[PDB]
Amino acid sequence: GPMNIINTSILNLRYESNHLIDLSRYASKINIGSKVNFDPIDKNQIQLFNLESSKIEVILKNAIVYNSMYENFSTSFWIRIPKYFNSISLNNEYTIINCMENNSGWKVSLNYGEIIWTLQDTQEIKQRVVFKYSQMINISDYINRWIFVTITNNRLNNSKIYINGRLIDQKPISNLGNIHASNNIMFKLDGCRDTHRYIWIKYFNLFDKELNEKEIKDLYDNQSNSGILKDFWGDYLQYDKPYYMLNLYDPNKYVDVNNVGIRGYMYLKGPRGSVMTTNIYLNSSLYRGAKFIIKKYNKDNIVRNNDRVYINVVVKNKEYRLATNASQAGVEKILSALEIPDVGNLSQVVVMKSKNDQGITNKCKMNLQDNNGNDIGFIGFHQFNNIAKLVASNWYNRQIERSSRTLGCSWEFIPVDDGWGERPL
Amino acid sequence: QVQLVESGGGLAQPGGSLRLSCEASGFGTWFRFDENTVNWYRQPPGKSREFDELVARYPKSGIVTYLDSVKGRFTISRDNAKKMAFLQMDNLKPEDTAVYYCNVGEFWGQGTQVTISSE
Repeated sequence: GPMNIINTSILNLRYESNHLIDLSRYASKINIGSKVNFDPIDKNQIQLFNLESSKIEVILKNAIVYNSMYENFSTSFWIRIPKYFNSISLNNEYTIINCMENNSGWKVSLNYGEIIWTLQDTQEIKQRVVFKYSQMINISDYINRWIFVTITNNRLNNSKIYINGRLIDQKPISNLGNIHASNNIMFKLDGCRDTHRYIWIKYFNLFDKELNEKEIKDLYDNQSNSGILKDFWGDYLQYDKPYYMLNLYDPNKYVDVNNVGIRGYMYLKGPRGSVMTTNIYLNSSLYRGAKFIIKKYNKDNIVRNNDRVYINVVVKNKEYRLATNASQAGVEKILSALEIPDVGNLSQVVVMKSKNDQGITNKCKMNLQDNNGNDIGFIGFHQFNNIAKLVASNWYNRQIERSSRTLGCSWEFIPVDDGWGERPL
Repeated sequence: QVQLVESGGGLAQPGGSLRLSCEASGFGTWFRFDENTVNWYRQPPGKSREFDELVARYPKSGIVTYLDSVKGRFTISRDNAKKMAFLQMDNLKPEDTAVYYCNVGEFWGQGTQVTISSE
C-alpha cells in the first residue's frame, strides 16, 4: 500500500469510499465544485477544466497553515497536461494550484511547455523554479502523459523540482524571509486564456519536511502501481480497447498486414509521418497502423501483470487474431493475422508483462506462449531481407534479464485521447 | 469503409441560425461511439488547416467546452444510439464564415462550408 511518509503526510488527498477527502491526521475539509470530472476507471484521477465551477478547495486546518521562516516543506502529485494547440497558449502563465494570498505563499502554475513553482515571502522576495518540455519532438515523455511532480523546499538553501523521481532544477531561496501562505489551497485553472484547456491530476500530497532523493524515488515507484499495465498516456491498460501500437526500438514505423492468413505476415511499415501546427507543435503521428485489441483469456477490464491474453488486430475494419506457427527451426517466429475461427493449434496466447519476478520493470509487454505456460518469446520484430516482420523470439527473453535497455520487443499502446488531437492524414 | 458524413451548412444571414449534423457509419463492432469525444472544428477563411479552431467539444464525461467567441451562441449535442453529433449555431456573425468539420475520436468529416453574408 501507500508509503509511511504518505500515511503521515500533512495533506493526503485521495478517493475513499465514494468521495474525495483528506486521509491525513488533520482531515482538512474539501469543497468540490460541480464541473469536476472523476475518471470512472480510476476515481483518483481528477479532471479540472477552464470553467468557474471546475475547482477543488482545501480548507487547511489551522495547525498546518504555513507561516514560517524555517520550516521545510514539499509537495508531490501526478499531472497529465494536454498538448498545447492554440497560439493563445504561447505566453500565458496560468495558476493551477494556489496557496498564495496577500503577497505570500506558494503556487503551481503552467505555461506553454512549462510547469512552474513560485514561492514568495512577506517582503515579496520571490523565487521561481521551472520544468520545461518541448512540443517540437518526435516522441515526448511528457506531453499528455502522466508525470510525477515533486517540489521540495529547504529554507536554508534551495527549492528543487523533480520530474518522474529525477532532479530537474533547483534555485536558492535562502534570501526569503517569513513565508505566510494561504489558509486554503485552490485547485483551479486561473488566468488561462485557452477555453478548452484542462488538466488531469492525482495523488496530491503535502509534507512538512524536505523529501530526500530516496524518498522521492520510492514515492515514484510506489505510486506507479507497477502491477498494472499502462497505456502510452499512463492510464491503466484495458481489455476490449483499441490501441495504436508504437514500437520504441523503431518509432518511425507503424504496424501493418501485407495479407491476412498464415501465408501473410505482420510488419512495421514506414514512415509513420508527422503532425504539425507551425510554432506550436511538431510530432510523430501517433494514431497510425493496425489497431491491437486486448482480449480476456476479474471483471474490471484492467490488464494486470502476468495476465494471459489474446491479441486481436484490426485490419480493414475487421478483427483478426495475432498468431504464428512456432514449430519451425528459426528462433524468430513470424506473426500473422488469422481469421479468428481458423487459428486452430497455432500459438496465440500472450502473457502481458509490466515487470519481472524481482520487480524490475521493462517495456517489453507481450510474451507469446503455448497453451501450457511455456515461452515462445517476447513479441518484437526482425528484418527479413528488406521487411521488418513482427516476430516472437526467445532471444528477447534472454536479453530482458541482463540489461534494462530498450529492445525490439518494447511497445506502447496508444488509445485516442482528448489531450492529443490529430488532423487526418 | 467507414465514414463521417456532415450536413446542414450553407448560406445564412447575420443574426440567423443553422444546425450542422454529422453521422458515423460503417464502423465495425470494435468501435464504441459512446466512448468517443465529438468535436466541431472550423478553418478560418484564407488560412490553412493549421489555423483550425476548436469550436465545441463534447466528451464522454459530458463536460462541454466552447471557443470563447461562440459561447452563448452555439450549442453542441450528440445522439449515441443514432451515432450522430450536432452543432446548433445561433445569432451568426460574418466572422463565423468557415469550413466546419465534425471529428469523432480520430475520425473526421470532409468539411462543410458555412457562409454568413453581411449587409
